[PDB]
Amino acid sequence: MVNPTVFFDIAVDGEPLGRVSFELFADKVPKTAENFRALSTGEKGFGYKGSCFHRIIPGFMCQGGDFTRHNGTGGKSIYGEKFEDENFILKHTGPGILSMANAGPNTNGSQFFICTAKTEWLDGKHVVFGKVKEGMNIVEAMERFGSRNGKTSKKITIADCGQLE
Repeated sequence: MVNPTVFFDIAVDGEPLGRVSFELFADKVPKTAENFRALSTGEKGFGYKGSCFHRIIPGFMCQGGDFTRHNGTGGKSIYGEKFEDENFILKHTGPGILSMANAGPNTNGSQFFICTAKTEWLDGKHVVFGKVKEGMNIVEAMERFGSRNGKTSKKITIADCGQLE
């Protein structure tokens, strides 16, 4: 079979780091993947090519993007507040793993966190539905510009994103 893939042009203060995609196992997590996909693809109806990153922990994991009604013109998980617990067929077995961190329990939303290291401490604490497709070098660069707490000096944002296949 074949799963959908989407890229995410990671920028740093205006300077694009390069290319960073993730292989979303829509086959195992279509309900969760369809979300990040429908958005990145734009089929969602509007999406949001930009987002913002201000929580990168070099040693545990990073952050994705959130938007609803904190700054304005927010959105959602292309299905209301969020969905329900789907499954964990893909347990964090190493770095470059994608998941959801919108809240945890029945809250896949779209607040993933680039797993920069097998997060076993979580143990089925979320829902995994992706994995660094290509350009891992980019994920390694960000870890260098991250603080051991969350915040960071540089501003990481998404310039462009869409389906690859």
